[PDB]
Amino acid sequence: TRPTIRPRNDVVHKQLSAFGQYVAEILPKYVQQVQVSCFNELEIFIHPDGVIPVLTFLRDHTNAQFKSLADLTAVDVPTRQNRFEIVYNLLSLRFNSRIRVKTYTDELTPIESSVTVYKAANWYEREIWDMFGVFFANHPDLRRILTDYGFEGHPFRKDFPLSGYVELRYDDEVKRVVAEPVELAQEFRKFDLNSPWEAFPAYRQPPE
Amino acid sequence: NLIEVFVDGQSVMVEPGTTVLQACEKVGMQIPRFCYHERLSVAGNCRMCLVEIEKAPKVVAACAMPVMKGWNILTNSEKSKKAREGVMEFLLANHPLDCPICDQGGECDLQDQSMMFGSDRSRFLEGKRAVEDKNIGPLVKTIMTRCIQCTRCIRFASEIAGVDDLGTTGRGNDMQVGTYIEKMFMSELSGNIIDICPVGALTSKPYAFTARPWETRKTESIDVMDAVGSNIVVSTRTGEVMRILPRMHEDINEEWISDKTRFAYDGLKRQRLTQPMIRNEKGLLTYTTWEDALSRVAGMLQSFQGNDVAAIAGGLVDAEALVALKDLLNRVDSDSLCTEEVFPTAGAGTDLRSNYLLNTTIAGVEEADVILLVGTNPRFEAPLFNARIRKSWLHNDLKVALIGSPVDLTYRYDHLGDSPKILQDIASGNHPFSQILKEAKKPMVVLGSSALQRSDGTAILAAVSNIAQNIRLSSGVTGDWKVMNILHRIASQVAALDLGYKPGVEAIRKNPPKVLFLLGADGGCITRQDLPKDCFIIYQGHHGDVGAPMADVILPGAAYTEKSATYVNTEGRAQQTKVAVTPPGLAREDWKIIRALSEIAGMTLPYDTLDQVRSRLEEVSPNLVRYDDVEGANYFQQANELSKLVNQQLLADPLVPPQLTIKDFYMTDSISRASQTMAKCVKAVTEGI
Amino acid sequence: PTTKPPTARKYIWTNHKFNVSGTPQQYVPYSTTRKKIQEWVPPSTPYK
Amino acid sequence: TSVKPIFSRDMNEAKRRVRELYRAWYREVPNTVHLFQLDISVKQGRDKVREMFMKNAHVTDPRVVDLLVIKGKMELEETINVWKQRTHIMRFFHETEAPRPTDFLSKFYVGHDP
Amino acid sequence: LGLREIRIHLCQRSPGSQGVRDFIEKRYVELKKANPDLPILIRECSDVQPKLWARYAFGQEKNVSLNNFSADQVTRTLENVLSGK
Amino acid sequence: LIAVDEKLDITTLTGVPEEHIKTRKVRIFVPARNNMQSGVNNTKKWKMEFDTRERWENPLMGWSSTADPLSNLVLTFSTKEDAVAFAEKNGWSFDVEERKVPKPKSKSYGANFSWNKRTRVSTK
Amino acid sequence: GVRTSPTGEKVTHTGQAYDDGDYRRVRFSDRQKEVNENFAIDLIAEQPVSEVGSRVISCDGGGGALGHPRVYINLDKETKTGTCGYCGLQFRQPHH
Ligand code: SF4
Ligand code: SF4
Ligand code: FES
Ligand SMILES: [Mg+2]
Ligand SMILES: [Zn+2]
Repeated sequence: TRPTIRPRNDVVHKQLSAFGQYVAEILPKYVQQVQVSCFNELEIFIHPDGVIPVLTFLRDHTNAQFKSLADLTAVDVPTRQNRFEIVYNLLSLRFNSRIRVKTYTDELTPIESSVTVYKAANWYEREIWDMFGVFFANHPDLRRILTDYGFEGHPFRKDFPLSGYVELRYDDEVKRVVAEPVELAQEFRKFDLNSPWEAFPAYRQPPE
Repeated sequence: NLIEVFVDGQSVMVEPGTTVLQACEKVGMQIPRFCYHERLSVAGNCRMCLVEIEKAPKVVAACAMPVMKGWNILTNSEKSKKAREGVMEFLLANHPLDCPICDQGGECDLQDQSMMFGSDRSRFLEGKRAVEDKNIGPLVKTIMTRCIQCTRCIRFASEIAGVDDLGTTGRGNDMQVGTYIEKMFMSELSGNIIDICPVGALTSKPYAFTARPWETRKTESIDVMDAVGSNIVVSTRTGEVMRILPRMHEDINEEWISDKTRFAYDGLKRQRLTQPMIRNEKGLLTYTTWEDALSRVAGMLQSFQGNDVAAIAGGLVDAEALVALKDLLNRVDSDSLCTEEVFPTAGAGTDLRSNYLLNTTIAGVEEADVILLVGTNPRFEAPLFNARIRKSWLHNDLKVALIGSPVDLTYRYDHLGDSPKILQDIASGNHPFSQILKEAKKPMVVLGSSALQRSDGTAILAAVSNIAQNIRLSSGVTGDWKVMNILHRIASQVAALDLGYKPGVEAIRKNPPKVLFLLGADGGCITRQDLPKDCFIIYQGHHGDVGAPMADVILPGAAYTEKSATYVNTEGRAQQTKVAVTPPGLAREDWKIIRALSEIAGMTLPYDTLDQVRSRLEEVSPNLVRYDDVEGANYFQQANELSKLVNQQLLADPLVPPQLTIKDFYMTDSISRASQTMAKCVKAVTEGI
Repeated sequence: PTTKPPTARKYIWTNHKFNVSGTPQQYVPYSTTRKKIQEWVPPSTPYK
Repeated sequence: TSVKPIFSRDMNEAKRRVRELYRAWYREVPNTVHLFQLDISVKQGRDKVREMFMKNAHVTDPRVVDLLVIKGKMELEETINVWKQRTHIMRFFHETEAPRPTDFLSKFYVGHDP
Repeated sequence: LGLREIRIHLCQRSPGSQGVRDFIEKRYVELKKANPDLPILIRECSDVQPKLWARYAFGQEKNVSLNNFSADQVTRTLENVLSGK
Repeated sequence: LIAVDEKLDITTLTGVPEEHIKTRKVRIFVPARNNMQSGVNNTKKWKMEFDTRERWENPLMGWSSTADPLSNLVLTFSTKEDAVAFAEKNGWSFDVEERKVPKPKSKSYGANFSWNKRTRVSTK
Repeated sequence: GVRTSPTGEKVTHTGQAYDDGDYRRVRFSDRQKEVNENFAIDLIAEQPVSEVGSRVISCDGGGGALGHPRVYINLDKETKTGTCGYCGLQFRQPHH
């Protein structure tokens, strides 16, 4: 029975693989790669300029009715040339399925806004811009959403310090809240927790 | 040629004699281990490295089994996993539940390998074994209930340290590791048994209970206690130095550090200089401000000039500080710059680096065939150099000959008298060792710099250079092998000689100065007895040992753990110490202090940042900014020709090294003298028990 | 507690104290660790 | 290597956009001073706008200039719509920050800063 | 006017330092013997041109490029510094 | 698609203060293996960390205070070239340390029982 | 076993006591200093020594799962008492 191990769904794995081949054949111009995770989650890696065609197909196609945009976020990987990774999660209610579309960009490369396909993309792209600095070209209203007014820098980048650079306090001389360089009574204590022994041999990388 | 083996179906070419563990290391797989250490011999008793061969029905010890042609190694097979689980089950079945009160804590190999390869449950329903704890000195704390009988300390003791006082007594489950008598394992390489013990059986006593591995921040710096230039890691916690650990460098350090390096970090917390000090109307030292102290020093510097200005550099000074002080003293046309260590200036002197450097690198000792030590005690002057010599001796039948005092090295050597008359005899060719050197393919002559401190250091240098020249003439002239070698015992000596400081204080003795800058000079070579009356002394340093008591103005500076600095070891390699903590109190960086003093005096130095100071260092000597490089030109012919022209007479005194015992090793410099752990070690080795 | 009295220990407070904030008996924080660095003490005797 | 442009193609159109943004900011300072009841002068506000523009005068990449003018337009529309308060407008001036010493001797006296 | 020290920086492998290396090999010993009290420090460069720094009194230093110089040219340049012309 | 003959420089866009842009030197290096353990899984990725700044003792409770925002910031890169490119485009100074890998070693169990060599062990 | 410093300030079990010239004693003016009167070292010294006729004894701190992890103390060194270090409890084989 193996009660401590999650059961696997080969039927769903095969269905997702077949649909991945289907979409890859239908859109060869932009689809760069297709993967299926072992917990049955389809993933498509496309060219950054194929966002609008791929999303429009996945929304309007009869066999792919992904009418709902579940989420839209970014992942920062500084070791890559195109550090920012834009991730779209789509939900198909007609077929009761979920799909993921992943593209890449850097600081100075705009990404076409998908507000014309999904309306939630408006606030999702505003948050992505506010937190990472990724610019979306045709956005009806692109501005900060979460950070303070006049905040400098994008907090969610990996190179942004955890406590930031400035702090706020009330200064009685000027009778207003003032911003001053950060200074902590107790410094955040960094812990080195990585064990020096490899845990999962299945993910071992070549020594190169 | 290389043979082809397979690891998990992946082909890899390995040299004959390669073991399964090394083949897996080449393919990128690290087999678990407890008794196997790459620097020690192969034991094959912990049985944790058992792996399955595809067609062999029996598991093999990967650390000791050579690979055969066409062998498929199944590292992650079911049999291998079951073997690992069983071995871990036995080890943990007999192990005690001491993890929370154990200094090994979060950096234990038993814990990590249990979490990665062992089971998560215990079937042991019996009573555990308790073992009496031994006592092997004030440095290593033994809680031997945690020993897993892996025999790493025994093999290390014997092979590396040349001390055979560790072993296993009894047999069966009651086998115990110890001395069997109340004997202290006191040696210059004793903390490495603390490092290599995979469990908390051997732990550091000064570091006991203070911190945990996950809290500490690691700063990669180098060692300044001796001239080897060992690479270390400083473990700090909330801006306080907590521990010193070795850092691998196969050409210098090779995973080992000396006990003085490891356990003298607690001298940085005592007798520290934290505020500038002047003298009041009563002549007593009182705290003052940087502006006032620097104004007084600048006034004296403006009042005096010429050869009436001297500087004495100590043993823990950096290249940036040395070059800043040199420029400051050259601003006033003054030139009484000196180091508190003597090197023969006759002939080539400090002009050629291949005259005071260790030309044959430390890694080059392993390639030598015959080595001759003159007037040195490498077991205490440079413990890692002696360790490398011992390793070469053991693994290549290296013939070691020592001229002078019969110090107890950790290996058998041919003793040659105690007088430099033998040194002259070898050069002439009467001694049989001349024939041994002639027939040797790779000879080496290492002259200790402590022997150059005598009144006839120039004569000794000329004699050893003549020996090297005779070797060159008789043997092959062709080849890049370098015979002449000089071994230093002061960290800053090589950097000062490269920058252009005059070695020794003979110049200052000849011309008494009116202004004296003691830059970390705690050796006591020159005092107010030698100085003229009412001489003005500015002592810039971080510990108050001699210069601070006898100084007029005291300027607190930064320690090596507290400043970013450059140090050149005995073989000419330059390494930069990084910042671990910040100087206490009002202490500042040394070159910054010198630059501020120059600015106040009006002769402002042209550098304001570390990059600019290092550009100045590059201008004076580019080898001080080429860090990892050790290659250099050879000018032995020129040095020998310049040495031959003027010669003197050798004294009729025995060559006695300044350090003859481990207590003399323990007390060498200001940090060691301020250390409490070193005091405990001295008391233990003197009074015993 | 009349039916089931608590276990008696020698270190338990005999007199209970209420919240003493705003009173002279209030808790005041301080560091319980010694000084990390000892500074050098210059000699009390003159020189030269 | 050819890269996708945000705007302006070459540098001339980027400079044109910079000048447009500068005009928009210049014509907004009196309104900002009047609405926010700032105690500063209009000349001080114009000089601060000039200073903020000048600290990016070393940029020679058209895409970076385009992003700079985009962020400038954002922070201008925050000021026009009174989304910012007097707090942020005065944060532009650092009126409470103590003057940091800049000479080597003063930096040496105060602490261990480079 | 009063020369204090001389520093000769030559790369041990670059072609441009071939003349300077030959000067050290066959001419340095005689030069040093004539000036026993003059500090003539020979050092090593990595990829820059060879240099001849001359530290005079009161911390004034003049640098002369020795790139692609022959042994004779190095000798003439060095003897100009010692003489003062 | 425009062509730019310029070096990448996003210092004006990162929002970092000029002090922490100019006066900072990062250290690119492969972490040294901890000598207390034989594992080598923490010596495979390059790291970028900033220089240590001043830490003082809080007057109250004696805690460890700081004024350096980039004290705890450590970045992981898969390649020295990637780390150098990131540091260059962010504008900080950098010092690079070459990776140190242990040299191959010839291990032989039979050498412990040599007939005439010094490698013979006196104990097991 | 509380002890008083020469400045009139009580000394804690860790030896903490502000110096005479330390300005930080002002925080205790018109207020008090939080010092715990019970000294663990003194109490554990006041505890007696248990004698058991076995080479190896086991200590779990009392209470079973409410104590500390079980450890084994080897009572072979006749010149000292074997101390369980979780609870600082001394055991000793019956001599004489
Ligand atoms: S040696 Fe390791 S397993 Fe044993 S008590 Fe210590 S931390 Fe635990
Ligand atoms: S004390 Fe440590 S190194 Fe020695 S045999 Fe026991 S576990 Fe191994
Ligand atoms: S590592 Fe091979 S048996 Fe111990
Ligand atoms: Mg250990
Ligand atoms: Zn107990």
